[PDB]
Amino acid sequence: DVTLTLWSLDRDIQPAPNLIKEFNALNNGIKIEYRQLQFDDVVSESMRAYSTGNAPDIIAIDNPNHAMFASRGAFLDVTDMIAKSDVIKTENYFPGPLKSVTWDGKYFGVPKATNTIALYYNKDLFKAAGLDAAKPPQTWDELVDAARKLTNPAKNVYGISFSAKANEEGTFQFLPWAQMAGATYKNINTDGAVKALETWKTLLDEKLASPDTLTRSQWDSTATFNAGNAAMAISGPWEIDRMLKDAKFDWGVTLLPVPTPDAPRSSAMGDYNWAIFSKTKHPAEAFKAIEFFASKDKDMFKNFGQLPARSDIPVPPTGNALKDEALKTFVEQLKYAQPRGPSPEWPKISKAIQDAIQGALSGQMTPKAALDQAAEKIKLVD
Repeated sequence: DVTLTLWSLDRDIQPAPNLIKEFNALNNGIKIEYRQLQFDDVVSESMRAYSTGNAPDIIAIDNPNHAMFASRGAFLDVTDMIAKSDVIKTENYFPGPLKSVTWDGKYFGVPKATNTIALYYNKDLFKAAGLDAAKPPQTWDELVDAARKLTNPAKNVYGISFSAKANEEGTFQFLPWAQMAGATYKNINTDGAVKALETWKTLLDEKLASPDTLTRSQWDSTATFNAGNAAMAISGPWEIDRMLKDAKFDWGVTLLPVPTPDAPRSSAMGDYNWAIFSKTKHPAEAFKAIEFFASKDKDMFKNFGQLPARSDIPVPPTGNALKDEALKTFVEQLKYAQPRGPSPEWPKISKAIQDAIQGALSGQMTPKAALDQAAEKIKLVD
Protein backbone atom coordinates (compact mmCIF):
# COMPACT_ATOMS: atom_id res chain seq x y z
CA ASP A 1 0.00 0.00 0.00
CA VAL A 2 0.84 3.67 -0.36
CA THR A 3 0.72 4.94 3.22
CA LEU A 4 -0.32 8.58 3.76
CA THR A 5 -0.18 10.61 6.93
CA LEU A 6 -2.89 13.08 7.92
CA TRP A 7 -2.91 15.61 10.77
CA SER A 8 -6.04 17.21 12.22
CA LEU A 9 -7.47 18.42 15.51
CA ASP A 10 -10.57 16.30 15.02
CA ARG A 11 -11.32 14.22 18.09
CA ASP A 12 -11.84 10.48 17.80
CA ILE A 13 -15.57 11.00 17.31
CA GLN A 14 -15.28 14.03 14.92
CA PRO A 15 -15.12 13.61 11.12
CA ALA A 16 -11.46 13.11 10.15
CA PRO A 17 -10.47 9.87 11.97
CA ASN A 18 -13.83 8.29 11.09
CA LEU A 19 -13.56 9.24 7.42
CA ILE A 20 -10.06 7.75 7.51
CA LYS A 21 -11.35 4.47 8.89
CA GLU A 22 -13.97 4.33 6.13
CA PHE A 23 -11.34 5.15 3.48
CA ASN A 24 -8.93 2.51 4.78
CA ALA A 25 -11.68 -0.15 4.64
CA LEU A 26 -11.89 0.35 0.85
CA ASN A 27 -8.58 -1.55 0.48
CA ASN A 28 -7.92 0.59 -2.61
CA GLY A 29 -4.13 0.44 -2.39
CA ILE A 30 -3.89 3.51 -0.13
CA LYS A 31 -3.87 3.66 3.67
CA ILE A 32 -3.98 6.75 5.91
CA GLU A 33 -2.34 7.03 9.32
CA TYR A 34 -3.89 9.69 11.55
CA ARG A 35 -2.29 12.02 14.06
CA GLN A 36 -4.50 14.14 16.30
CA LEU A 37 -3.19 17.64 17.00
CA GLN A 38 -4.37 20.16 19.64
CA PHE A 39 -5.99 23.38 18.38
CA ASP A 40 -3.20 25.55 19.83
CA ASP A 41 -0.48 23.38 18.24
CA VAL A 42 -1.77 22.89 14.66
CA VAL A 43 0.06 25.85 13.13
CA SER A 44 3.33 25.63 15.10
CA GLU A 45 3.80 21.86 14.73
CA SER A 46 2.96 21.85 11.05
CA MET A 47 5.15 24.84 9.94
CA ARG A 48 8.08 23.41 11.97
CA ALA A 49 7.48 20.03 10.36
CA TYR A 50 7.40 21.55 6.90
CA SER A 51 10.57 23.57 7.61
CA THR A 52 12.40 20.43 8.83
CA GLY A 53 11.29 18.39 5.87
CA ASN A 54 8.83 15.96 7.51
CA ALA A 55 5.37 17.51 7.21
CA PRO A 56 2.51 15.00 6.80
CA ASP A 57 0.87 14.43 3.43
CA ILE A 58 -2.47 16.03 4.40
CA ILE A 59 -3.60 18.50 7.02
CA ALA A 60 -6.92 20.04 8.04
CA ILE A 61 -5.83 23.62 8.68
CA ASP A 62 -7.94 26.41 10.21
CA ASN A 63 -9.10 28.66 7.38
CA PRO A 64 -7.44 31.89 8.61
CA ASN A 65 -4.09 30.07 8.63
CA HIS A 66 -4.29 28.87 5.05
CA ALA A 67 -2.76 31.95 3.44
CA MET A 68 0.40 31.79 5.58
CA PHE A 69 1.14 28.25 4.41
CA ALA A 70 0.08 28.84 0.80
CA SER A 71 2.15 32.03 0.49
CA ARG A 72 5.25 30.32 1.90
CA GLY A 73 5.13 27.39 -0.57
CA ALA A 74 4.21 24.87 2.15
CA PHE A 75 1.08 23.67 0.34
CA LEU A 76 0.71 21.81 -2.94
CA ASP A 77 -0.93 23.68 -5.81
CA VAL A 78 -4.01 21.53 -6.39
CA THR A 79 -5.50 23.68 -9.21
CA ASP A 80 -4.98 21.11 -11.97
CA MET A 81 -6.08 18.11 -9.86
CA ILE A 82 -9.27 20.02 -8.92
CA ALA A 83 -9.89 20.85 -12.60
CA LYS A 84 -9.56 17.18 -13.56
CA SER A 85 -11.74 15.96 -10.67
CA ASP A 86 -15.39 15.02 -11.12
CA VAL A 87 -15.89 14.67 -7.36
CA ILE A 88 -14.54 18.10 -6.41
CA LYS A 89 -15.96 21.12 -8.28
CA THR A 90 -15.10 24.71 -7.37
CA GLU A 91 -18.66 25.85 -8.10
CA ASN A 92 -19.85 23.57 -5.27
CA TYR A 93 -18.21 25.73 -2.60
CA PHE A 94 -19.39 28.88 -0.85
CA PRO A 95 -17.21 31.82 -1.99
CA GLY A 96 -15.65 32.59 1.41
CA PRO A 97 -14.38 29.06 2.08
CA LEU A 98 -13.16 28.76 -1.52
CA LYS A 99 -11.33 32.09 -1.40
CA SER A 100 -9.61 30.98 1.82
CA VAL A 101 -7.76 28.16 -0.02
CA THR A 102 -6.66 30.47 -2.83
CA TRP A 103 -3.37 32.29 -3.17
CA ASP A 104 -1.90 34.05 -6.22
CA GLY A 105 -4.84 32.88 -8.39
CA LYS A 106 -4.13 29.22 -7.55
CA TYR A 107 -5.92 26.71 -5.33
CA PHE A 108 -3.88 25.40 -2.40
CA GLY A 109 -6.53 23.24 -0.74
CA VAL A 110 -10.18 22.15 -0.64
CA PRO A 111 -12.56 23.39 2.06
CA LYS A 112 -13.39 20.75 4.70
CA ALA A 113 -16.33 22.42 6.46
CA THR A 114 -17.64 25.85 7.43
CA ASN A 115 -19.19 27.33 10.56
CA THR A 116 -19.77 30.32 12.74
CA ILE A 117 -20.96 30.90 16.32
CA ALA A 118 -24.43 31.48 17.70
CA LEU A 119 -26.26 31.75 21.06
CA TYR A 120 -27.37 28.54 22.77
CA TYR A 121 -29.81 28.96 25.64
CA ASN A 122 -31.27 26.65 28.30
CA LYS A 123 -35.02 27.06 27.97
CA ASP A 124 -35.71 25.37 31.33
CA LEU A 125 -33.52 27.91 33.13
CA PHE A 126 -35.19 30.72 31.16
CA LYS A 127 -38.61 29.45 32.29
CA ALA A 128 -37.48 29.08 35.92
CA ALA A 129 -36.23 32.68 36.00
CA GLY A 130 -39.59 33.93 34.67
CA LEU A 131 -38.09 34.71 31.23
CA ASP A 132 -39.79 33.89 27.93
CA ALA A 133 -38.02 30.85 26.45
CA ALA A 134 -39.74 31.58 23.11
CA LYS A 135 -38.18 35.07 22.96
CA PRO A 136 -34.46 34.83 23.54
CA PRO A 137 -32.39 38.05 23.72
CA GLN A 138 -32.14 40.14 20.52
CA THR A 139 -29.85 42.95 21.64
CA TRP A 140 -26.76 43.26 23.82
CA ASP A 141 -28.75 45.05 26.55
CA GLU A 142 -31.30 42.20 26.53
CA LEU A 143 -28.50 39.63 26.58
CA VAL A 144 -26.73 41.20 29.54
CA ASP A 145 -30.00 41.69 31.43
CA ALA A 146 -30.92 38.03 30.88
CA ALA A 147 -27.41 37.00 31.94
CA ARG A 148 -27.84 38.96 35.20
CA LYS A 149 -31.22 37.33 35.93
CA LEU A 150 -29.84 33.86 35.13
CA THR A 151 -26.67 34.28 37.25
CA ASN A 152 -27.36 32.35 40.46
CA PRO A 153 -24.19 31.35 42.34
CA ALA A 154 -26.28 29.55 45.02
CA LYS A 155 -27.37 27.12 42.29
CA ASN A 156 -23.93 27.03 40.56
CA VAL A 157 -25.19 28.81 37.44
CA TYR A 158 -23.49 31.55 35.42
CA GLY A 159 -25.76 33.49 33.07
CA ILE A 160 -23.48 32.91 30.09
CA SER A 161 -20.46 30.98 28.87
CA PHE A 162 -18.08 31.90 26.06
CA SER A 163 -14.35 32.06 25.35
CA ALA A 164 -11.93 34.97 25.61
CA LYS A 165 -8.88 32.64 25.49
CA ALA A 166 -5.54 34.08 24.34
CA ASN A 167 -5.54 32.06 21.14
CA GLU A 168 -7.44 32.10 17.85
CA GLU A 169 -10.65 31.19 19.70
CA GLY A 170 -10.70 34.48 21.60
CA THR A 171 -10.30 36.42 18.36
CA PHE A 172 -12.98 34.29 16.69
CA GLN A 173 -15.33 34.97 19.61
CA PHE A 174 -14.65 38.74 19.79
CA LEU A 175 -14.75 39.69 16.11
CA PRO A 176 -18.54 39.24 15.82
CA TRP A 177 -19.15 41.78 18.60
CA ALA A 178 -16.73 44.30 17.09
CA GLN A 179 -18.11 43.75 13.58
CA MET A 180 -21.75 44.18 14.59
CA ALA A 181 -20.74 47.52 16.13
CA GLY A 182 -19.11 48.62 12.83
CA ALA A 183 -15.44 47.65 13.33
CA THR A 184 -13.27 45.15 11.47
CA TYR A 185 -9.88 43.60 12.18
CA LYS A 186 -8.47 46.39 9.93
CA ASN A 187 -10.10 49.06 12.14
CA ILE A 188 -10.44 47.33 15.52
CA ASN A 189 -10.36 50.48 17.67
CA THR A 190 -13.57 52.22 16.62
CA ASP A 191 -15.93 53.46 19.33
CA GLY A 192 -18.12 50.45 18.52
CA ALA A 193 -15.29 47.98 19.10
CA VAL A 194 -14.58 49.72 22.42
CA LYS A 195 -18.26 49.26 23.36
CA ALA A 196 -18.01 45.57 22.44
CA LEU A 197 -14.98 45.11 24.70
CA GLU A 198 -16.67 47.10 27.50
CA THR A 199 -19.58 44.69 27.18
CA TRP A 200 -17.24 41.71 27.60
CA LYS A 201 -15.78 43.51 30.63
CA THR A 202 -19.32 43.76 32.06
CA LEU A 203 -19.86 40.02 31.66
CA LEU A 204 -16.67 39.26 33.60
CA ASP A 205 -16.78 42.14 36.10
CA GLU A 206 -20.31 41.29 37.20
CA LYS A 207 -19.47 37.55 37.32
CA LEU A 208 -22.06 36.75 34.67
CA ALA A 209 -19.48 34.47 33.06
CA SER A 210 -16.79 32.41 34.75
CA PRO A 211 -13.35 33.94 35.32
CA ASP A 212 -12.10 30.88 33.44
CA THR A 213 -13.49 32.53 30.28
CA LEU A 214 -10.06 34.16 30.01
CA THR A 215 -8.25 30.82 29.63
CA ARG A 216 -10.86 28.22 28.61
CA SER A 217 -11.64 26.85 25.15
CA GLN A 218 -15.03 27.12 23.50
CA TRP A 219 -15.46 23.34 23.88
CA ASP A 220 -14.63 23.38 27.59
CA SER A 221 -16.83 26.43 28.21
CA THR A 222 -19.78 24.74 26.46
CA ALA A 223 -19.28 21.62 28.60
CA THR A 224 -20.40 23.81 31.53
CA PHE A 225 -23.55 24.77 29.61
CA ASN A 226 -24.24 21.08 28.88
CA ALA A 227 -23.91 20.31 32.61
CA GLY A 228 -26.43 23.03 33.56
CA ASN A 229 -23.80 25.37 35.08
CA ALA A 230 -24.20 28.16 32.49
CA ALA A 231 -27.62 29.29 31.21
CA MET A 232 -26.41 30.39 27.78
CA ALA A 233 -23.39 29.57 25.58
CA ILE A 234 -21.78 31.22 22.60
CA SER A 235 -20.29 28.49 20.44
CA GLY A 236 -20.43 26.66 17.09
CA PRO A 237 -22.21 23.74 15.43
CA TRP A 238 -19.37 21.44 16.53
CA GLU A 239 -21.17 21.39 19.92
CA ILE A 240 -24.46 19.95 18.62
CA ASP A 241 -23.93 16.20 18.75
CA ARG A 242 -22.34 16.25 22.21
CA MET A 243 -25.04 18.65 23.48
CA LEU A 244 -27.77 16.30 22.28
CA LYS A 245 -26.12 13.45 24.20
CA ASP A 246 -25.20 15.37 27.36
CA ALA A 247 -27.58 18.29 27.95
CA LYS A 248 -30.47 17.07 30.12
CA PHE A 249 -32.69 20.10 29.55
CA ASP A 250 -34.66 21.72 26.74
CA TRP A 251 -32.58 24.23 24.77
CA GLY A 252 -32.62 26.47 21.75
CA VAL A 253 -30.17 28.39 19.63
CA THR A 254 -30.60 31.84 18.14
CA LEU A 255 -28.65 34.46 16.21
CA LEU A 256 -26.01 36.46 18.08
CA PRO A 257 -27.69 39.52 19.65
CA VAL A 258 -26.98 42.90 18.06
CA PRO A 259 -25.72 46.07 19.79
CA THR A 260 -28.76 48.24 19.14
CA PRO A 261 -32.21 47.34 17.92
CA ASP A 262 -31.93 46.34 14.26
CA ALA A 263 -28.14 46.80 14.06
CA PRO A 264 -26.47 44.44 11.58
CA ARG A 265 -25.86 40.77 12.37
CA SER A 266 -22.25 39.72 11.85
CA SER A 267 -19.73 37.04 12.84
CA ALA A 268 -16.52 35.36 11.67
CA MET A 269 -16.26 32.48 9.19
CA GLY A 270 -15.00 29.38 10.97
CA ASP A 271 -13.75 25.88 10.23
CA TYR A 272 -11.04 24.07 8.35
CA ASN A 273 -9.61 23.38 4.92
CA TRP A 274 -7.97 20.25 3.56
CA ALA A 275 -4.45 20.84 2.24
CA ILE A 276 -1.63 18.71 0.86
CA PHE A 277 1.93 19.65 1.85
CA SER A 278 4.04 20.61 -1.16
CA LYS A 279 6.77 17.92 -0.88
CA THR A 280 4.42 14.97 -0.56
CA LYS A 281 5.74 11.90 -2.37
CA HIS A 282 2.13 10.88 -3.12
CA PRO A 283 0.20 13.86 -4.50
CA ALA A 284 -2.30 11.76 -6.48
CA GLU A 285 -3.11 9.41 -3.58
CA ALA A 286 -3.41 12.36 -1.16
CA PHE A 287 -5.82 14.11 -3.55
CA LYS A 288 -7.84 10.89 -3.93
CA ALA A 289 -8.22 10.82 -0.16
CA ILE A 290 -9.54 14.40 -0.22
CA GLU A 291 -11.96 13.51 -3.01
CA PHE A 292 -13.22 10.67 -0.81
CA PHE A 293 -13.68 13.04 2.13
CA ALA A 294 -15.58 15.53 -0.08
CA SER A 295 -17.81 12.71 -1.38
CA LYS A 296 -19.02 12.17 2.22
CA ASP A 297 -19.87 15.86 2.84
CA LYS A 298 -23.57 15.11 2.20
CA ASP A 299 -23.65 13.04 5.43
CA MET A 300 -21.54 15.36 7.59
CA PHE A 301 -24.40 17.02 9.48
CA LYS A 302 -26.37 13.88 10.21
CA ASN A 303 -23.26 11.90 11.29
CA PHE A 304 -21.24 14.60 13.10
CA GLY A 305 -23.35 17.77 13.37
CA GLN A 306 -20.85 19.77 11.31
CA LEU A 307 -21.67 21.77 8.18
CA PRO A 308 -20.25 21.37 4.66
CA ALA A 309 -18.61 24.36 3.00
CA ARG A 310 -20.85 23.85 0.00
CA SER A 311 -23.86 25.42 -1.69
CA ASP A 312 -24.55 22.36 -3.91
CA ILE A 313 -25.67 20.21 -0.96
CA PRO A 314 -28.02 22.20 1.28
CA VAL A 315 -28.32 20.30 4.58
CA PRO A 316 -31.58 18.36 4.97
CA PRO A 317 -33.35 18.02 8.33
CA THR A 318 -32.18 15.14 10.49
CA GLY A 319 -35.56 14.48 12.13
CA ASN A 320 -34.31 15.44 15.59
CA ALA A 321 -36.17 18.61 16.61
CA LEU A 322 -33.38 20.15 18.72
CA LYS A 323 -30.76 19.43 16.07
CA ASP A 324 -32.92 20.74 13.23
CA GLU A 325 -33.61 24.00 15.04
CA ALA A 326 -29.86 24.32 15.59
CA LEU A 327 -29.31 23.71 11.87
CA LYS A 328 -31.77 26.48 10.94
CA THR A 329 -30.05 28.97 13.23
CA PHE A 330 -26.48 28.17 12.14
CA VAL A 331 -27.45 28.30 8.47
CA GLU A 332 -28.95 31.75 9.12
CA GLN A 333 -26.01 33.09 11.13
CA LEU A 334 -23.57 31.73 8.49
CA LYS A 335 -25.13 34.16 5.98
CA TYR A 336 -23.60 37.01 8.03
CA ALA A 337 -20.13 35.44 8.50
CA GLN A 338 -17.08 37.35 7.26
CA PRO A 339 -13.64 35.88 6.51
CA ARG A 340 -10.61 36.56 8.67
CA GLY A 341 -8.14 37.84 6.10
CA PRO A 342 -6.94 36.30 3.89
CA SER A 343 -3.58 37.32 5.34
CA PRO A 344 -0.26 35.49 5.56
CA GLU A 345 0.23 37.48 8.76
CA TRP A 346 -3.05 36.47 10.37
CA PRO A 347 -1.43 35.10 13.58
CA LYS A 348 0.16 38.49 14.33
CA ILE A 349 -3.14 40.26 13.69
CA SER A 350 -4.92 37.77 15.90
CA LYS A 351 -2.29 38.01 18.65
CA ALA A 352 -2.78 41.79 18.75
CA ILE A 353 -6.52 41.26 19.29
CA GLN A 354 -5.95 38.52 21.88
CA ASP A 355 -3.63 40.80 23.85
CA ALA A 356 -6.15 43.67 23.74
CA ILE A 357 -8.85 41.36 25.06
CA GLN A 358 -6.63 40.14 27.92
CA GLY A 359 -5.35 43.62 28.74
CA ALA A 360 -8.84 45.07 29.00
CA LEU A 361 -10.45 42.14 30.84
CA SER A 362 -7.71 42.10 33.53
CA GLY A 363 -7.95 45.90 34.00
CA GLN A 364 -4.31 46.42 32.96
CA MET A 365 -5.41 48.72 30.09
CA THR A 366 -8.67 50.50 29.37
CA PRO A 367 -10.65 48.97 26.48
CA LYS A 368 -9.81 52.07 24.40
CA ALA A 369 -6.07 51.90 25.13
CA ALA A 370 -6.03 48.13 24.60
CA LEU A 371 -7.70 48.39 21.18
CA ASP A 372 -5.69 51.44 20.14
CA GLN A 373 -2.54 49.37 20.75
CA ALA A 374 -3.94 46.45 18.76
CA ALA A 375 -4.86 48.73 15.87
CA GLU A 376 -1.33 50.17 15.76
CA LYS A 377 0.18 46.66 15.65
CA ILE A 378 -2.26 45.53 12.96
CA LYS A 379 -1.58 48.61 10.82
CA LEU A 380 2.05 47.52 10.71
CA VAL A 381 1.59 43.78 10.12
CA ASP A 382 -1.48 43.81 7.87
